[PDB]
Amino acid sequence: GFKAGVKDYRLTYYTPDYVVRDTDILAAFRMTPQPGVPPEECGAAVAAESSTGTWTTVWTDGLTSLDRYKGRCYDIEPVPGEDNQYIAYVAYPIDLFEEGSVTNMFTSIVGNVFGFKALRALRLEDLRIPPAYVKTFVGPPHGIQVERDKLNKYGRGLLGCTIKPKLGLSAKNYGRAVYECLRGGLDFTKDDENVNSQPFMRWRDRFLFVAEAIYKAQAETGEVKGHYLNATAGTCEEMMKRAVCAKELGVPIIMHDYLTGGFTANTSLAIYCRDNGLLLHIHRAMHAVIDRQRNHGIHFRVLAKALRMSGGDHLHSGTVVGKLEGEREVTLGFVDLMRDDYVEKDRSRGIYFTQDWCSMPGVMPVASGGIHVWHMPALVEIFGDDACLQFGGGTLGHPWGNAPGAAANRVALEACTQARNEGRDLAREGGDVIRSACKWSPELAAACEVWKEIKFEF
Amino acid sequence: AGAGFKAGVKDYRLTYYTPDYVVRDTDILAAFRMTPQPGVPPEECGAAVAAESSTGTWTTVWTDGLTSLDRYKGRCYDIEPVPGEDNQYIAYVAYPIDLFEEGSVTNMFTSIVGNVFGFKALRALRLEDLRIPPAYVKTFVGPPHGIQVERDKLNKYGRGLLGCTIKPKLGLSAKNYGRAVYECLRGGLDFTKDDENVNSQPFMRWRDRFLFVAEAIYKAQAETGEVKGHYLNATAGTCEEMMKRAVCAKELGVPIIMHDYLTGGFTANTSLAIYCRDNGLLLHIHRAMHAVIDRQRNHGIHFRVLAKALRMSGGDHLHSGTVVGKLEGEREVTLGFVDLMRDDYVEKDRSRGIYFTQDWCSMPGVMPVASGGIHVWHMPALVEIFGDDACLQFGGGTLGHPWGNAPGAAANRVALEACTQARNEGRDLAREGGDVIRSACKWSPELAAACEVWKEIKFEF
Amino acid sequence: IVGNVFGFKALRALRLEDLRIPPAYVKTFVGPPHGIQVERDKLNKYGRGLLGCTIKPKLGLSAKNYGRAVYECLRGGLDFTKDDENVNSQPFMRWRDRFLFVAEAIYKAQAETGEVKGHYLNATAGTCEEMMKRAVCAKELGVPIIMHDYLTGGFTANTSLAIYCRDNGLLLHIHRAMHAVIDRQRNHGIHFRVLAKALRMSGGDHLHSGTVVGKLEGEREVTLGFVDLMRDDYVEKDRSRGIYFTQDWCSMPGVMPVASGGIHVWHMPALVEIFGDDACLQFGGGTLGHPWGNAPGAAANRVALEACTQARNEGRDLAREGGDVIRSACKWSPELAAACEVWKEIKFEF
Amino acid sequence: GAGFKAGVKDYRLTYYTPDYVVRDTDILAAFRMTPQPGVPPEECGAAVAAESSTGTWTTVWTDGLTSLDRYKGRCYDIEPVPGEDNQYIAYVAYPIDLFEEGSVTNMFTSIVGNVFGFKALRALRLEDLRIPPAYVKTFVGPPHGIQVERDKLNKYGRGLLGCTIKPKLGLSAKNYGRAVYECLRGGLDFTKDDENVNSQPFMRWRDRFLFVAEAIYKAQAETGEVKGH
Amino acid sequence: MMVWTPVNNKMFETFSYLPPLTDEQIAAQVDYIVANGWIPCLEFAEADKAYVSNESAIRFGSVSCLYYDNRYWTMWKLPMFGCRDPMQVLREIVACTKAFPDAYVRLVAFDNQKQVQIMGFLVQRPKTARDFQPANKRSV
Amino acid sequence: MMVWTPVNNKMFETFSYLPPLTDEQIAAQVDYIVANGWIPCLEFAEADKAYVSNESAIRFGSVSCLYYDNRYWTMWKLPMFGCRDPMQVLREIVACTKAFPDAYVRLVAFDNQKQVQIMGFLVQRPKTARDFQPANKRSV
Ligand SMILES: O=C(O)[C@@](O)(COP(=O)(O)O)[C@H](O)[C@H](O)COP(=O)(O)O
Ligand SMILES: O=C(O)[C@@](O)(COP(=O)(O)O)[C@H](O)[C@H](O)COP(=O)(O)O
Ligand SMILES: O=C(O)[C@@](O)(COP(=O)(O)O)[C@H](O)[C@H](O)COP(=O)(O)O
Ligand SMILES: [Mg+2]
Ligand SMILES: [Mg+2]
Ligand SMILES: [Mg+2]
Ligand SMILES: [Mg+2]
Repeated sequence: GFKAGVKDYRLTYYTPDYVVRDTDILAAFRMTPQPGVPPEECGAAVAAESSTGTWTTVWTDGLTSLDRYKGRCYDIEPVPGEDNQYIAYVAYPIDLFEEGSVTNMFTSIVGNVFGFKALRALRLEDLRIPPAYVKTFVGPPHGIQVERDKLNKYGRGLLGCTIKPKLGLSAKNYGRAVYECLRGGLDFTKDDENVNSQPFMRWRDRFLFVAEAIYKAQAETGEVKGHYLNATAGTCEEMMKRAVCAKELGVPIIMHDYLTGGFTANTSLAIYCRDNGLLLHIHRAMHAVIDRQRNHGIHFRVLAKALRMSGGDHLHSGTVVGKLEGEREVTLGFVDLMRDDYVEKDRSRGIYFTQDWCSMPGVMPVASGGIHVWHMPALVEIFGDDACLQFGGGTLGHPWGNAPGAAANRVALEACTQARNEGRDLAREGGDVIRSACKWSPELAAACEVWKEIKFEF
Repeated sequence: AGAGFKAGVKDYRLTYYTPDYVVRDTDILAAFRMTPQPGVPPEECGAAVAAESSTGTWTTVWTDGLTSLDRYKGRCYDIEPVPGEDNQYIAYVAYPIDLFEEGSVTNMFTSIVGNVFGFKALRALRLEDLRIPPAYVKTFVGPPHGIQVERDKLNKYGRGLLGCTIKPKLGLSAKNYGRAVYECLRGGLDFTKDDENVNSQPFMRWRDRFLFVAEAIYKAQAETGEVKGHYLNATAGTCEEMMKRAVCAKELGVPIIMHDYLTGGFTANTSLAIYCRDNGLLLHIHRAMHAVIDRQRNHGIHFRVLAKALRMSGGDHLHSGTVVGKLEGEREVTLGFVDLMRDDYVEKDRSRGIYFTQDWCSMPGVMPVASGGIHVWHMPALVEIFGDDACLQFGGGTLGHPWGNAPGAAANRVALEACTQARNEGRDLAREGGDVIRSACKWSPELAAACEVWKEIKFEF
Repeated sequence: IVGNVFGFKALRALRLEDLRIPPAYVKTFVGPPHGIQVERDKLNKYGRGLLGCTIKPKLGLSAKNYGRAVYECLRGGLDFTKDDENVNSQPFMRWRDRFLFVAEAIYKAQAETGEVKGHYLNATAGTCEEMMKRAVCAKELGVPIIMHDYLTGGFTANTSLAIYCRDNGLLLHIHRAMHAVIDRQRNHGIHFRVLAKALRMSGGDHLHSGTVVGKLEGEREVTLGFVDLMRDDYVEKDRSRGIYFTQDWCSMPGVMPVASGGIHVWHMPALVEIFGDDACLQFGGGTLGHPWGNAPGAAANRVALEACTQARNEGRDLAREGGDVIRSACKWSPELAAACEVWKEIKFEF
Repeated sequence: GAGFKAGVKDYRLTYYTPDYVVRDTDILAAFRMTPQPGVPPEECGAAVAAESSTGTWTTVWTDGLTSLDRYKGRCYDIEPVPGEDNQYIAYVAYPIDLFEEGSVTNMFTSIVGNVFGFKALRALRLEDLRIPPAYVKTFVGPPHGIQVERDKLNKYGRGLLGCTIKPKLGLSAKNYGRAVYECLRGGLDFTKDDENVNSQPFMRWRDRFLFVAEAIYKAQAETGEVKGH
Repeated sequence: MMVWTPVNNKMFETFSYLPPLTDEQIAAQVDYIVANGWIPCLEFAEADKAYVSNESAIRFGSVSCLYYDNRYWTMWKLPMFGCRDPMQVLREIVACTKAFPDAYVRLVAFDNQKQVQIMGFLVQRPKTARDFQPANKRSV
Repeated sequence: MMVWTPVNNKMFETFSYLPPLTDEQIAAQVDYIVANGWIPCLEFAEADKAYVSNESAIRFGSVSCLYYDNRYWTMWKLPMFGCRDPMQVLREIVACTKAFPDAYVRLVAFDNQKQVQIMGFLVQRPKTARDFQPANKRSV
């Protein structure tokens, strides 16, 4: 029967004896209750208010089968070295979610719960996306293999470069800088994440000149070249206009800021990229607002799984060693989550669930941000061949210009690949490989000279 | 003699810290709550933020000379220490208008909150406020309708509006959904709504819902003789889907749809607002996922920023929090950002978290929506906080009523109408609050059954 | 014809006074979407001038208030109300909001009076796409009539709109905003009769003709001339009226002159005398300025016009017995009396 | 006080405000005014400001429903003209709210719409407008602009040279193209249709476009310089 | 458990869910109106044109979103601008109900700053009206 | 400050920015190939069909994104499946260069799990080739 009034969430939404089903979506929350709110009740509030429940008892419950549809808190670990912090485990039935919609999944799982008075802080650490939900997504337009096949590039990392200054350059100069970087041996150049269309440089003007640079560098080097033209925009109609123009120009690759753009715009663009054979570079602008702190937010591995589903060929992974934060073990873990078909549970890496991507193509990690030639071996060691490494300042900051800057980085990367291949251990003989190469290459030598002292440790 | 290209790293503070800078009327201003790493001078940390959110990278690039860094650079122009805080500062950055794409919230966020939050050189960063100058404001279409036009379209004046999220969140069939909707609406609620996560699912496909809800809206409206609405959700995985659903809503003649602007995203959202402007649909904005960003004091973006953002992107309603309900919301800050949402001109007021005078230059106001764990007892507090221009929502507080939805609705409508009369009569709601409610329970059987069930229920910790 | 020559160093001033548009050129134009006869047939209105009214203040009113004012004017007995020429889409009132509320006002007033009602919704806009967007909405709403500022909008946009109106059966009211910049001075510019021939060719169902007696300039003889040029099929050369050429319109429909701006009930007989039945007379201030509000204001003007028409028909000479006809009617109609009282002293002579 | 008072009054009462501090967002107009004899400059200036903004000739009741203060055009300064008996420069300030974003058409409609035809003045001339940044930002503005143009054309460090084909009217498409090719290959950057060359019986537009296109490309191949028409 | 009735329980916006206003509760609202500087106004409609309907939408395409007939009522004289006299408003309510004894009549107030109607409640229901319920018979 | 030359400085993907591979550096790569279980294979192309171009895009509409001619080279024999003998691979390189002295020839290796070419570098440039630069004359 229907009994009006408030009662405890734990009565209905805490079910520690529940056997998870192969099709359930599973969330791992890092819960921090208010003093005097029992862990079980907090976990059940989260399970409730991200699924079927509200604050007082509703009669309409009887019309449906709450058993079928309810979110279920089904396990609680306490956190070692922590007084008031738990890992709550929630299972959500598959029926709860719109097929193919990341936006819907996030709306349920992170929609309201983070704001509850009954808790101090919440953090989503991982999701288990089951195969039967993964199959409902178009996913990445291409994926690493296909991208490599399209570009005709194998057996090494790819090299990119953000044009600098971020804002301020005219279209003409933008293309000029692009041509010089590309012809020196970089595979890619990119619009800076916030380069969209502005008074100093309108997008279509940039797209034209960039196309021209790409073609000049390609004819000159005889290697396939690309520049990630930014499709990020105010409205979907503008985003699409820009993608279409990129297509019309024959250029191989565009980029999008999936978080400031949004999942709905992003999925739209991924689908357009699938349908027209465009490579899609994803920039994670704004992630650190959400994923930086340990106590509260969503961890990046979840934002990465989410992007894999929505759709992207590249996703920025962080550098570990460069100017932006990124701890090593956790990074190696979410890179595996980005790239691999099957990733076994491994708590030492922050991986709370076995994730089976059931053949969804992998996304290529992009390591970018305050990295220069000295970092090369460390980067090649962390990421392997299937990564893109980007040098913005690292290229346009070289004393002899872009072409030399590019050459430098290309040589540094090739040297480390040869060394790795020849058997040399890159984690140890790192510095040695670089040094040998500087004594050999004038352009590399000028680069090593200028950034020798520069490190990012705190 | 000169200023040429010098390769290599230098400090950011040399170029990006300019405490002698006079801010221009057209600059976008940001107020960051910076928390540097130990041994990183505040001046350097602030200049880093200004740099890497505008024109600068980590080493010196030669291309700078091709352009005028003076004209385009972001500028940290002031630093306040935070009282009662060892290592916490407010850094003020000014960004030239040229840095930004006209009409694009997405672009503004990409510059200002794109990368900086993830810097090794800082422990935490929180964006507390932005000053959106008139000249940037005027580039946005902004809200489809705004408070005045909404009230005119709906023909509703002189009181708050009453809404209600159908429950359970998920699990109800389309036919049952409309059933509940009809019963809530006939009892005296103005609006009902899809739950933010009610989109299209195996248990209920969106077009089925839209059809049955339309029928509920029209039955209730013919029965009560008052204009009725139900925010059908257009949040979707793709823009094309999102549009399909908006179009269907229009095609049904229903007055109002809703979008989850942060989970859907700003690009998708601005698109929808433009569609709503073009077709006369009211757009209700749900702020699903805001708390992931705005909950903590040390890190993130404060909601008042996410609210200015939604006002620019476009919305007719935005969820503002309850203060007294189940989800966090401090009173003074809430009064502040509600002013930011509603008013044309809001003077700086630090007691309220408003770091900047915001002149909205005639951009319509967004209606605050207070929802989540509120019931009849909260009514006077709510009317006292928000005034007439708000919309109050009772999900549980309606479908949780012992007599069902129509009685539930009736209760809440009486509760609100009583406080409004009292307020108008001169009675001070902050004090005589409980009295007004009590008078009305002994008067209305439905309200009474409601008061009885949620009398003990409060949210304090 | 007026492209470069006006700027020649070799002359001090130039003025285009008239053009002779030959039939073989005239036949290449779609011309007015409907014309006087068809308009009258569509509206079902015969045997008197039409009565219009610009909502005031020009700018500043909300959509809801705009519709409110419109309903009150229309139900009092005015045939038409209109957006002010500069009412387009602005922060205080967005166009679609206005169109919807005005549509509602039009339909309420129509059901209440049992007479066909209209409001010239303004389609003037920044770009053709916007102009069209607005026309389409008006059509979609079933409203009978829209307006365009042909000179500030421009001929190219205007002809586009006229063709749209022809294709969808919308009446097109043309406002001549900006004409005085071009046609005011005697020594230099283009005379209005030329700008009127032009509009007739580009397309319009109504064109503002001036009042002669109201707040804006307009000499009587010249006005009678260009009104003939607007309405008639064949107009013989007549230099006394500034008509330099015999103009044969070869069946191109006629444009209805609209007399508007600073006129009130005392002007009624002069107006009926100048224009005859085939004109539209407009009272902005003359309606919203009435002491009892819009409905009474409207009623006043409607009575004033109906009285003069009856008088004219009964044989009375309006040029002489003018003041008499009005006076008889004030002593008869309370609403008209209140109107006559307020604007009795008000004249425009310099 | 301040209720509805039917009847005509002076414009100066509401629309002449010489103590007004212009806002950074107001559009400002500078009119060269020439009032009819015996019409005070202050009243003629306010008439212009009124009838280009919110005001009509008699008082309307609907004013009360809105805030005239917020919306009204204001005459806020009058200079007399040196060497002129009956000529003044009137300064009008319009609030930004008066104007449609992005619409030059709407701007001219307000500012120069009706006032030039007032009986109460002999002559009027608009000499200047102050377009405030917050209004300017609502326009798409020029498609490219000088810098971008130069960059597109790859032409730097000198004036550009154009040429209007002649005779204005009368030339066939094929002759048009011929003349175009000869002018471009000589070293002119641009040639052009005469302003009144559109599409006529002697030369239909699509014909011209095709031949001109050919002339452009021949001249461009021959000279190695970028060419336009 | 009481049941809220569907027949014929037609409401009238603000305050129609409370008990009908006493001549003094009406006067209290008028004090609040004049207290705040707002413009008072009276509107009226006959028995038909009182409720929201959509018979003009027969002339429409797909553009009938937020279009309803009978939003607009008929204005009683003019709104009372700067008329700061509570007495005189109550007198106009009387003059109006007297001239239209069979009409619906409502009092409304405009704020001219926000430019919006700021309050509005019913003052006279016609006597013939059979489509409303007294405050106690709304649930059986 | 040295300038990187645009004439004729054509490259060749992986390792072409290093100094040309010694017979033993080549052998070291082949060890890496066999050590990892990857499938080795040889591809070749004549002087024209060696570089990426787009002369078949004359037949296309707006669909020439990520389409370039001469990605495909001609397979030498077949890929050497389960052939775990580094000696035999080097012999095949010799067999192939001998059969096509004027061709570009490259060694490639396939991973069959990921189903992708997992490495690739050039082993023979034709003698007539005038469009490359020795490692020291790339910058002047
Ligand atoms: O704007 C920048 O800083 C970059 O262009 C790097 O420039 P530099 O190479 O010159 O440092 C990238 O956007 C950041 O890497 C973003 O960080 P992340 O990849 O972590 O999202
Ligand atoms: O899902 C919910 O909980 C609600 O439907 C309220 O339901 P109840 O009224 O039954 O509690 C709303 O979405 C919340 O108000 C969101 O919070 P906020 O407004 O702060 O964004
Ligand atoms: O803006 C105005 O002044 C009017 O609305 C008249 O208002 P009132 O009736 O209140 O005077 C008209 O646009 C003028 O008639 C234009 O002049 P013309 O017809 O010469 O082009
Ligand atoms: Mg960047
Ligand atoms: Mg909800
Ligand atoms: Mg006008
Ligand atoms: Mg010419």
